[PDB]
Amino acid sequence: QFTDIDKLAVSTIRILAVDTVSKANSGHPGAPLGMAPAAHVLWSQMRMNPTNPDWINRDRFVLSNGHAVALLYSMLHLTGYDLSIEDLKQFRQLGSRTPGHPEFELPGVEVTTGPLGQGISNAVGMAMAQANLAATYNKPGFTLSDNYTYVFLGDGCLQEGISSEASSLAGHLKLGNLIAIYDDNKITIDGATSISFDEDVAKRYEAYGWEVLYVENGNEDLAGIAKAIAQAKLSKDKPTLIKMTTTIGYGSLHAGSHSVHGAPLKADDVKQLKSKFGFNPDKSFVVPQEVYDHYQKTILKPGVEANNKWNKLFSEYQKKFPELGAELARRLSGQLPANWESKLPTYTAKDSAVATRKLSETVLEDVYNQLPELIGGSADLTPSNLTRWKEALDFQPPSSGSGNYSGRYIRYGIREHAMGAIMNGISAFGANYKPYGGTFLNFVSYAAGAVRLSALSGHPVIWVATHDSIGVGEDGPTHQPIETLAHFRSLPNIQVWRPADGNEVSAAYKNSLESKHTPSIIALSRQNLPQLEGSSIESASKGGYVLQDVANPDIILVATGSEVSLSVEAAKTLAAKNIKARVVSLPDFFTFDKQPLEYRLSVLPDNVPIMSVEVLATTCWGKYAHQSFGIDRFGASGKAPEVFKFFGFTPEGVAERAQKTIAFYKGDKLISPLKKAF
Amino acid sequence: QFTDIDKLAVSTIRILAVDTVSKANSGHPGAPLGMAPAAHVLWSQMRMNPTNPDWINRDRFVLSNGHAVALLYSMLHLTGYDLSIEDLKQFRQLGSRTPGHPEFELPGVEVTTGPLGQGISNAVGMAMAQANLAATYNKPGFTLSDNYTYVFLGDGCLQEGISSEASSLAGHLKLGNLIAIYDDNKITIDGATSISFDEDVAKRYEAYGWEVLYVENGNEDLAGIAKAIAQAKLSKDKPTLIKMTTTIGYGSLHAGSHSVHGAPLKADDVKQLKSKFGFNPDKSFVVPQEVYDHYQKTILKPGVEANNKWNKLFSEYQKKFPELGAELARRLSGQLPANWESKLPTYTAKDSAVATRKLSETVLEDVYNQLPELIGGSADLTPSNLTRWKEALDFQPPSSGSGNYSGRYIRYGIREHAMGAIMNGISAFGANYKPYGGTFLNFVSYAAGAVRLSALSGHPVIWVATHDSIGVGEDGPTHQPIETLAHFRSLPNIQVWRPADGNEVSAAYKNSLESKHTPSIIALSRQNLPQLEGSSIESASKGGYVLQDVANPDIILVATGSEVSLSVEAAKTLAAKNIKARVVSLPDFFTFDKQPLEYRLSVLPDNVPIMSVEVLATTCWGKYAHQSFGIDRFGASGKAPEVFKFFGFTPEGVAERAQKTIAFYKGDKLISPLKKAF
Ligand SMILES: Cc1ccc(C[n+]2csc(CCOP(=O)(O)OP(=O)([O-])O)c2C)c(N)n1
Ligand SMILES: Cc1ccc(C[n+]2csc(CCOP(=O)(O)OP(=O)([O-])O)c2C)c(N)n1
Ligand SMILES: [Ca+2]
Ligand SMILES: [Ca+2]
Repeated sequence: QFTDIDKLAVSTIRILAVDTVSKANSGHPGAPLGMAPAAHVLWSQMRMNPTNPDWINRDRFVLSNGHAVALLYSMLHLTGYDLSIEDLKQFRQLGSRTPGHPEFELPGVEVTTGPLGQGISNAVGMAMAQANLAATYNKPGFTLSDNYTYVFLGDGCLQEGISSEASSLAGHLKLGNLIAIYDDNKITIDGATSISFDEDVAKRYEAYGWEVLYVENGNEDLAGIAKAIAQAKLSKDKPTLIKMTTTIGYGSLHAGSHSVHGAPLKADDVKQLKSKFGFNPDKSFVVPQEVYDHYQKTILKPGVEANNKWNKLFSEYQKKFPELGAELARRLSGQLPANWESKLPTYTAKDSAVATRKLSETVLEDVYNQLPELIGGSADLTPSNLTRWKEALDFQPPSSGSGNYSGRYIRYGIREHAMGAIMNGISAFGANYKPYGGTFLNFVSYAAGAVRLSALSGHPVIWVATHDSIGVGEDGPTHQPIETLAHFRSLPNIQVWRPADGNEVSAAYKNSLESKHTPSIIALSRQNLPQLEGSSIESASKGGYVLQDVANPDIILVATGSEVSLSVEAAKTLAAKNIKARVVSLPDFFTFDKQPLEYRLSVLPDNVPIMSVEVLATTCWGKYAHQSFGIDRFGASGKAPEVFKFFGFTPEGVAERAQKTIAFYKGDKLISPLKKAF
Repeated sequence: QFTDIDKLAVSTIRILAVDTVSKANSGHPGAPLGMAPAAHVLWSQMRMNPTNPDWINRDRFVLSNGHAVALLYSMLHLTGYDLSIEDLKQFRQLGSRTPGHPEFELPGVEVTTGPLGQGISNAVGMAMAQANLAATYNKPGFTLSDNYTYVFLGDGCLQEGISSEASSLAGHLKLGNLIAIYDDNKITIDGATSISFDEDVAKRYEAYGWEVLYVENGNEDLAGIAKAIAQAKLSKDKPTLIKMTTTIGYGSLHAGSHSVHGAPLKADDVKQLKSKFGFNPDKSFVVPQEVYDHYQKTILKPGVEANNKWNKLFSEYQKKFPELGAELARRLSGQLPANWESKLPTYTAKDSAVATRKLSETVLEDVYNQLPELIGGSADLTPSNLTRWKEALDFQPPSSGSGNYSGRYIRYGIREHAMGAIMNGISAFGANYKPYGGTFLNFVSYAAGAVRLSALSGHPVIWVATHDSIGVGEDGPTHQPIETLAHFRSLPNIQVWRPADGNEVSAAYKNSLESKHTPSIIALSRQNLPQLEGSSIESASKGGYVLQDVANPDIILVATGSEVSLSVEAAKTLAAKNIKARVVSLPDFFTFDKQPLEYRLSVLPDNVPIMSVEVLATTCWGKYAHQSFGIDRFGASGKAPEVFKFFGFTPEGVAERAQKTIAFYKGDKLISPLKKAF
């Protein structure tokens, strides 16, 4: 039952955001001015502790339409999160805590958004993650998980394919606790939606299996908005979209125009806004005491009280079910089981050749029993990626009869970009969820919006990217990565492992799974690769190490993945013509660059020509070698030995090229490429 | 009305496509078998000439589920295209005309497909270019343009978000002549569709404004399928989707399973299939002469007659409408207007500072009327990207009141991947279509599935990517490109132009528009750059040039875009304390790499340290530079000059690093990075 204070709360949210943008002299005022009533009605009714933004059973809210940040920054300040008027008075400025689009790093901001389509897709991970937790640990008497995931979205997020991929899957899985509120404002940047987007959203979403409710006066009807949220909460086995119509820039002297989407309202427009809302035209960043006190009784103090009850029931649970309690307690502290690493496989050069892909499968076989928080899947490639262990149970709705929500194998369908973002949402949930998803390395490029954000936020998701080159063969150039790794190695904060054998696969799994702030790509072979004499988890964990040494070498050859063996063989050949060649295995650029310089310079020393061997683009290699043998053109369709042969990657093709490199440089002094001037 | 020969032709396609997979012992047999009837029936009513596969008014066929290619090669053979049983007998083998997934470059293959969701979105572009040709050239009595676009597709294509962006825009544009038949086989790789895809496709499609017809028996109802395509051709204002149900692998002992998705059938199963259809189990690649006779009659001879009447008519047309007939003949021979290049703007250093973004807009305004084949557009950032000339009309249904199909400016919505595949479809249509699309440089990444195929197939599409660096400012890290250029510079066959001033934006445009086979990305500044002294179109068209030279440079500074003015200022600092810098402006890696080595070595010689200056990733720069100053971490939200200073990119901060580069190398002899050893 909304009184005049609820109407005072809504004008302070709108004008605070107006103020924020106008001081910054930059930012988007329009959606904050129209979404403010929905923010007030929703937040007031979400169960959350502002003093503990990390309580696992907190309701989660994602602002998918990240450009509306000043609405999230006002709410965060007013409902009592650590963020202040001074923070806000520095919206969009160098160094401040208030950047131009929300970032995971701030408290009460759940994932970073700004790229459209990302927030709504992350929220689907969050709801899958709650569905899984609740299923795993809730016991009759102890309902430790039952929260909701509220999403805010625009027309933009409904146009991007990722949210149609995500929504299709959310609908399949029956994710009842996911509630999206669509700001139907009939405007985006170029103008009116009818110029390019006139589909029937509601019918589109009901087709997916979502329930759709409507609110027609979202600009003033707090009860309407209120009853929709409440009806949505009864939708136990359908996600809900609430389509709430609003006017962009409500109150503004140019509301409904598209000029109010991303520029500060002008001075005189803001003053009439203050007068009309009963605020003073010449005062800014003003919060009535009545608003703090309101949210203090409405949210902060029940939230703390709710958080506090949770703690006591969790402790009776650790008494009642000591080992499940022990498990959840660990995940919540964010440590992995002690000494889990002992279940990782090791091999010698005595055991068989095996594609790095079937070795990948053996890690998953050996570790899932040890790490309950490891939840995996595939974007329809399960038998190609070898990404599901034998005793698994699929994550499905219980009605399906194929699996249930305790299951740990997500079937993603042909939805890469969606799986990238759903993986980020499962990881941003907490309780130590280790998400992975497989596909073919060539199609991880589809997911690139989502993967740049696993890197910007630091979400340790794992991509199991199999079929990593022309050794795919006959599927041809549409399915053969050329530029893929080079790309992702130019992206700050992401591990790109390309293992050469069994020990190096175990080191890629170990470092990826132990990571707390870097995502990983494990690039894996379709084809059989031999076990190497002298690979080791320990050594490959440094990301780059001398695999085969000689005294006073003529050349250093550096290879990644399937080219390490080819380089060892070319190394025998160079030896018989009396050339000493050192073979270096660089499984991950990132991890090796995290090494201390004096390590790096023992692996890639001065005064020795250094040549790289890798069947993908040579563009990222100048930082480790002097001359590079790689492929800077698309591949080809044929038997895989023949495509390798057709491009030169043969032991005598590498040896020839090492010889031409020794010859080119005899007499010159050579500096290591690692060394920089400044 | 179909007869016995129509059923013999359908068995001949079934078994010929099976013998092609089994021969390769690699491939996908299932969708060939189940889809053979719709192929027979659809192709028999297409108007096409096997003899002339480039006839502008041919009905166009796209197979979007590209893995089903054994079938597209069976029909191209059978209907008289240049492909023999021999070519069929080296399917998937190194260097044959039969790749494991179709490539644009083959006669009768329209676009490269195989990546899911790419076919359908390209077919939307091809229907947009048809509608634009028809409204621009069709006259009373002269219907030079009226073809249909047909697309085969499957479950995989429907789950990729790019076909949902594409279908939405298509429904908005009311593209009546685009007819999609979907293989509703209830199987994908992982198993049944219900394990993760059980949305109501039909209701979803009606939501976009598409008409949906249903063929309950695709397996044998020739009459029904024909009815459906006939009905489909009546609706001029709805694109049509035919949900046709089939059994994957019809006629196989394991028909209806995911086993027959991508494995050659078992020999014993191939034998029974052949007996089952009246063929000899012991013979291969058998084609009844009645089948050959049948298609020569129903498809090739009609086809050749249609092409001949079309020609007669186009000759009358150029008598009746000279200009228009000369223009369409020019566009049809692929030539640009003569001397179009002279309408491009030149500037001197006495001209004013302008962002290269505004300067792009003035090229577009100065050449759109010279080039009627130029069709522009943005993905909802028209006022940011500055992509629209003034007098433009938008490409809309006539029914809209906002344009008609003679419009040349498209409002793509917030659909970037789909803009990508659609500009590839427009280019692939012919008539010298020159599509260009605007977005933010950081979000071209959203469209990587399509940008890769632009380069593999060689469709010379232009992306106008404004807002290239931390000069974007206050929106910060989510919107500032870090790795984007080093990604597309590692892609074979794409210009990535990053012009520093007007004369370089003109050169970028000239080189991109003359291109017949290589796409282009032009990265542009949000912020004001000045007009350099030393640029010119001629120099800038070589891709790397010496902007200012000195006799005997102590250092060469290689820079691109907003950093070339910075480097010319750093060079003024250095001069003052008598270091001689040569400043090299490198606007495109591709075009420069294409120069004669003699030219490149006169730009980047031996025996001088070369330091590169660019505010994005340094990884790619090892090929031209000894030391590189750039950003290998994400950005910051702040006013742009402040963010540049934070990162060190000031005149004196560049000068300073040049000084440490000189001092690091003094007394080493240096070899230009361009010199390769093999
Ligand atoms: C992936 C992507 C592309 C381009 C943009 C730029 N952009 C920001 S909002 C928007 C569309 C505005 O529509 P909206 O969600 O309906 O916003 P509103 O507040 O209603 O005006 C665009 C294109 C981006 N942030 N993310
Ligand atoms: C972007 C993308 C990712 C992954 C694949 C690999 N792939 C090809 S078909 C298929 C999905 C099952 O496809 P379908 O269209 O239902 O075909 P059918 O022949 O009906 O089984 C998979 C995952 C692809 N070609 N492109
Ligand atoms: Ca909007
Ligand atoms: Ca299928």
